[PDB]
Amino acid sequence: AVQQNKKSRSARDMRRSHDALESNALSVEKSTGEVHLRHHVSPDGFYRGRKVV
Amino acid sequence: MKRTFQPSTLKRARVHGFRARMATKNGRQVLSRRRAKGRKRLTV
Amino acid sequence: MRHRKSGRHLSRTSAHRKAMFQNMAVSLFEHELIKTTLPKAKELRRVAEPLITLAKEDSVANRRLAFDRTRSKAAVGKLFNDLGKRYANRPGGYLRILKCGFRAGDNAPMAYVELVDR
Amino acid sequence: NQERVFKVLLGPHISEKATGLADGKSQFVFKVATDATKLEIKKAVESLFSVKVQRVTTLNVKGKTKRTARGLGKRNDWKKAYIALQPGQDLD
Amino acid sequence: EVAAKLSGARISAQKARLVADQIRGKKVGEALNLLAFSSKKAAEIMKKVLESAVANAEHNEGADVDDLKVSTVFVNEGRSLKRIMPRAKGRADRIVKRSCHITVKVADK
RNA sequence: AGUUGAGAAGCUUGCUGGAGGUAUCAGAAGUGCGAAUGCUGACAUGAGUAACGACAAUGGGUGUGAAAAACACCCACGCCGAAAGACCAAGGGUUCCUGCGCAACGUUAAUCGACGCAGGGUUAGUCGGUUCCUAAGGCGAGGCUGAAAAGCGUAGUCGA
RNA sequence: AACCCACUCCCGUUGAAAAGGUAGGGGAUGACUUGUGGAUCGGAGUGAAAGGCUAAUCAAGCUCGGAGAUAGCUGGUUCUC
Ligand SMILES: [Mg+2]
Ligand SMILES: [Mg+2]
Ligand SMILES: [Mg+2]
Ligand SMILES: [Mg+2]
Ligand SMILES: [Mg+2]
Ligand SMILES: [Mg+2]
Ligand SMILES: [Mg+2]
Ligand SMILES: [Mg+2]
Ligand SMILES: [Mg+2]
Ligand SMILES: [Mg+2]
Ligand SMILES: [Mg+2]
Ligand SMILES: [Mg+2]
Ligand SMILES: [Mg+2]
Ligand SMILES: [Mg+2]
Ligand SMILES: [Mg+2]
Ligand SMILES: [Mg+2]
Ligand SMILES: [Mg+2]
Ligand SMILES: [Mg+2]
Ligand SMILES: [Mg+2]
Ligand SMILES: [Mg+2]
Ligand SMILES: [Mg+2]
Ligand SMILES: [Mg+2]
Ligand SMILES: [Mg+2]
Ligand SMILES: [Mg+2]
Ligand SMILES: [Mg+2]
Ligand SMILES: [Mg+2]
Ligand SMILES: [Mg+2]
Ligand SMILES: [Mg+2]
Ligand SMILES: [Mg+2]
Repeated sequence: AVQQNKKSRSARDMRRSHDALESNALSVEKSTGEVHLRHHVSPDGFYRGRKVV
Repeated sequence: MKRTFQPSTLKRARVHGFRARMATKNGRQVLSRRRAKGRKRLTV
Repeated sequence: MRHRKSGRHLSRTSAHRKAMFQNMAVSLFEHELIKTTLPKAKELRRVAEPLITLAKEDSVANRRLAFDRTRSKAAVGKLFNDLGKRYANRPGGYLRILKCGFRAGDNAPMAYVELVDR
Repeated sequence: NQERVFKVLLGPHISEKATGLADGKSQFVFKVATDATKLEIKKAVESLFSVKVQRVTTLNVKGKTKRTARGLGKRNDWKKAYIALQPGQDLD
Repeated sequence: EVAAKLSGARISAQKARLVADQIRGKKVGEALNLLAFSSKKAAEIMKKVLESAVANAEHNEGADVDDLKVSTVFVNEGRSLKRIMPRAKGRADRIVKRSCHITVKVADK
């Protein structure tokens, strides 16, 4: 179906109040001091102080 | 699902061609009107 | 409903799902390291481990049974000759899964599957 | 005629196929006038280069249409000829 | 303080707000880390803008890369390219291909 | 922004603007838009929602590259095979091949392309046209017919 | 079976498609099907006849002029006191 009246700025912006981002699962490698996602192989290829690739 | 326009060249020239229009009197008037309007093609 | 049902479809039919793991194992037993998707790696550990366990007993029947499900001469040769003797005293746990970032094109959680000793 | 000998050959055609033909075989590629026949272009090479040609093969090449903001512009058409010389003589 | 702009970016304006508000008011040390592992397309563009902004402060000024804090981030809307898309029963609808202007501003205070 | 009139409205200055404006009084109007499912450009809500085009099928390794699910090669898988294979006639008109590239498209990215720039590439006594002949049919000297345009038609010459 | 046609269910209705698709269906040596060329045109043609078809338009097409037809009928008609 279609609408009978357009939604105003307040009504539109209220809907997208629950639309945010969060990925703060970072961790610092003990050896290389490289930032990486937790429980993930680091971009260089180290996981808990061990080269794997 | 045959559409209305099935292209051809021999049929196109024998109907809408320069010699087809120039042969009859009405087609010559069409040529004169199309030239007076100043169209670039004049023959389709 | 899925109550205590094991196995994930991966949006593939049964034959594609079977043939995909059959071709993932045969590739894993050539390179010993694969960059694959994490859900595909969580299911690959239920296919390669039975083959590695089967490889610990060399026999005509065992080699034929292995070939029946990982059909490749090179993989059967790699088994029963290098694998199954290296892991002759390791009870289970023949490979590990290490998550590795996300895919570039899509966002698919990737994971490295690696044999435990290499 | 005295003319129609300095107007049938428009010059050599430099290429990779033409270069390979000149070396492997005794065929030379030329840009010829669009209204030039096979008889004119064999009596012109023998006159202006002092050689002997066994036969000539000709083809008409269409011009590439280049699109630019203003319409589609067609490049000039031209004719090409493979002047096949005798085992001796070279069309330089 | 120094600024950096990207006038004309393929991603639309609305999608890039959700990354801009995620880093508005943080330090550049972790602002680059949040976008280094964010999963959205806007993160790659915005990190390219942020590193250029940091390099501008480093070169044109004596500001160290440690004390900088991203102060002002706003994503405007740029030119939208209009193209048609055929649909059912002959009807054709118009499709806009939006862009945005990203302005990351860092301050050494 | 301030201020003056019942009102239409008028007056003075901050900033921007960077070259013309017309005390007062009279004329001449294309003379004052909120609506005509009004006409033309721009921008919204729907909404970051539906869809991304058949349910042949994809999984690894190497290379390049700033960046690989889609680019190249190798291994292995699936599909068509009276076609998803080859060759002609229409039709299209360089989309064919090689270098330099991805601002745009390609329903996503792209190092790739039927995409942009620059070059190259179609060779005939024997294969198809032209040249010879004619069918349906077109035109048609003379000639009949018709207010005029023009219609019919013989000799004739065009038409695969 | 190719080929032609379109009897039934479902899907689709902003569709892959301005009339299609998966299943099933009728004819398939003839009143057959089809490639190329040609003839019949607007109160005029064709029609195993539905008022069907005549370039997605048909109880008489498309385009240009009479023409800014006519509308005792809708709608709209803009500054102040
Ligand atoms: Mg005809
Ligand atoms: Mg089956
Ligand atoms: Mg020829
Ligand atoms: Mg020209
Ligand atoms: Mg259509
Ligand atoms: Mg002046
Ligand atoms: Mg007015
Ligand atoms: Mg208005
Ligand atoms: Mg819209
Ligand atoms: Mg989505
Ligand atoms: Mg909704
Ligand atoms: Mg939904
Ligand atoms: Mg959806
Ligand atoms: Mg598709
Ligand atoms: Mg098959
Ligand atoms: Mg068959
Ligand atoms: Mg082109
Ligand atoms: Mg090509
Ligand atoms: Mg794209
Ligand atoms: Mg190209
Ligand atoms: Mg005749
Ligand atoms: Mg006649
Ligand atoms: Mg006569
Ligand atoms: Mg003849
Ligand atoms: Mg057919
Ligand atoms: Mg049948
Ligand atoms: Mg019709
Ligand atoms: Mg009127
Ligand atoms: Mg009148």
